[PDB]
Amino acid sequence: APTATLANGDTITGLNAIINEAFLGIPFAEPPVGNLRFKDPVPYSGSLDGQKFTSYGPSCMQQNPEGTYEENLPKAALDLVMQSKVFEAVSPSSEDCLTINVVRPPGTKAGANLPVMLWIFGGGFEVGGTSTFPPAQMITKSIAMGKPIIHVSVNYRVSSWGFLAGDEIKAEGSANAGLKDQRLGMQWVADNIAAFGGDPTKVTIFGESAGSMSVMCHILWNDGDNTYKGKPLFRAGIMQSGAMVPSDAVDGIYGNEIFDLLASNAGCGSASDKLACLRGVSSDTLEDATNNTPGFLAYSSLRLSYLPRPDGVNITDDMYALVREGKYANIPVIIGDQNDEGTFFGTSSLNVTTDAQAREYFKQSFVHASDAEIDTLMTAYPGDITQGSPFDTGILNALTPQFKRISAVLGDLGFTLARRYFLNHYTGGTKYSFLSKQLSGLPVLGTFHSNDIVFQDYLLGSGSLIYNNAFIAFATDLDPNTAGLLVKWPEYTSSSQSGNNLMMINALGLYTGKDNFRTAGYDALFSNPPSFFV
Ligand SMILES: *[C@@H]1O[C@H](CO)[C@@H](O[C@@H]2O[C@H](CO)[C@@H](O)[C@H](O)[C@H]2NC(C)=O)[C@H](O)[C@H]1NC(C)=O
Ligand SMILES: *[P@@](=O)(CCCCCC)O[C@H]1C[C@@H](C)CC[C@@H]1C(C)C
Ligand SMILES: *[C@@H]1O[C@H](CO)[C@@H](O)[C@H](O)[C@H]1NC(C)=O
Ligand SMILES: [Ca+2]
Ligand SMILES: [Ca+2]
Repeated sequence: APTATLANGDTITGLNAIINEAFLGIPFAEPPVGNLRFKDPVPYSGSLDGQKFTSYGPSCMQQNPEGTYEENLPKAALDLVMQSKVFEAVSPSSEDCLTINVVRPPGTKAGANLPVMLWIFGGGFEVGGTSTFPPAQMITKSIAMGKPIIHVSVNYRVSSWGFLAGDEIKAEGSANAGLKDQRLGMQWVADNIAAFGGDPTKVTIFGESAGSMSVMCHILWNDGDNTYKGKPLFRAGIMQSGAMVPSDAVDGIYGNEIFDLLASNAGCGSASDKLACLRGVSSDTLEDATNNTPGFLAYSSLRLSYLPRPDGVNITDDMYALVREGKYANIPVIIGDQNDEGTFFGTSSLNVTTDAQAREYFKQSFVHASDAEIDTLMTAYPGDITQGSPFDTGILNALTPQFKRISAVLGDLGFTLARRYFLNHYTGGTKYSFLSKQLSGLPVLGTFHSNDIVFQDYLLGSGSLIYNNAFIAFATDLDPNTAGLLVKWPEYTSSSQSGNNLMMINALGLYTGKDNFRTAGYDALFSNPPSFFV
């Protein structure tokens, strides 16, 4: 029933889900298979005329989050699960996965010109798909608010398939393939969304975790030039847990070690041209070799095997330097965090129980950090269990004498304080920041990383006021205050500003606070950002 005529004259049919109309699985690029592997996406050249788009297509190949060159139970078990016919059935994945999904309010028509919210999923740049982030909660609330929006989601390559680095990839001009996938989808939205009733000039990009860092990367792309055919690709961005990526260049030391490890694993350790050898191995072999490099939940943790890295061409430099140097798109932004962002990552090093061990783990993790810096870091984040994350839980959650400490460091460097650094240097437009404490008291994890996904897509809670309502008003009017919330969200100018600069959330509701916590950790970490790059 639902129909749309694209920018090339093709008329496609979607699905009527009663509460919304959706067009799922629209191919936006030519399948990145064979010799197209690891390469930039090629625009989809073909005809969709007469086709129905009523189901999500498969996700891109996934990597075992517990993957590693080592052997163990978590790895073995997840592999058992991931290769199961039942898993392969409920959650299909493939190298041919570059599709886009359009979901809208019922009765929407071409010319409606509704604001567009483009979702970029998070999955540690190693797993993930669009199908697991239902847009219905957001769409329904938008209608109820009288501020209807259209939800767009894009599949992008993850893990080795989307983020392979090293000397060969650099020389070839193929770095950050997964981000390029996201970029093409944006371009597809500019060219076709009007046919669906969206306004290509009212696009707000948003993601969580890896998707959020992806949003920051888009703000930094091509030194801030976000135009396509003369017009900006998006008027705003919402970053849920994640800002700049703390990483070395594509041809840096870890980018290359990982490339070589994967090559040995696929049986290309002897190839004169390892990259050409990698294009020739079957999907099985490649999936296997990849599952034998660390996953984001493995001991390596934050020191990820695959993630966005500066390439000197599309992301021209260290991401912290670009932000300092003003090389970003000038747009209004919302960027927030959950109180306890690092408790998940802290679960990866529960065999680290003494301070001597904590010092070596950090040393292993941050190869560019001097002993002085490691020592400053370990003073800024003391062993005192009352000081760590879950924050403000006293002597509880002492899985080990280092869990709370390690959880505090990782969540701050990767998200929470990284956000403050951005906020303190960004002048491209109005800023709004939030800190959630909605799940205070939840054992072991606290107000954990990802909980916002629940309250944005699955259940309603005090947080939904922000994750849905406030986010909908911002995409529509560029001011979250138009949502008519009882607590006015203050503009964030600086972390040193007087007065509350943070919207906050607790189980009962909203309130405002200050972004002045853990200042010693901020300076321990960000006085010279490159000391803690991976
Ligand atoms: C905690 O566990 C990790 C993971 O096994 C240990 O690190 C591995 O140790 C083996 C044996 O020495 C090495 O071959 C691997 O290279 C290490 N893995 C990684 C990912 O680095 C680590 O030594 C243990 N830590 C403590 C404090 O016991
Ligand atoms: P994000 O996608 C992790 C990004 C790590 C960046 C380091 C440079 O992680 C969460 C994604 C979410 C959708 C589910 C759970 C994930 C972890 C917090 C476990
Ligand atoms: C990457 O950079 C080059 C050089 O500026 C540019 O021509 C190319 O179009 C960029 N890629 C993307 C996806 O924007
Ligand atoms: Ca090499
Ligand atoms: Ca500038």
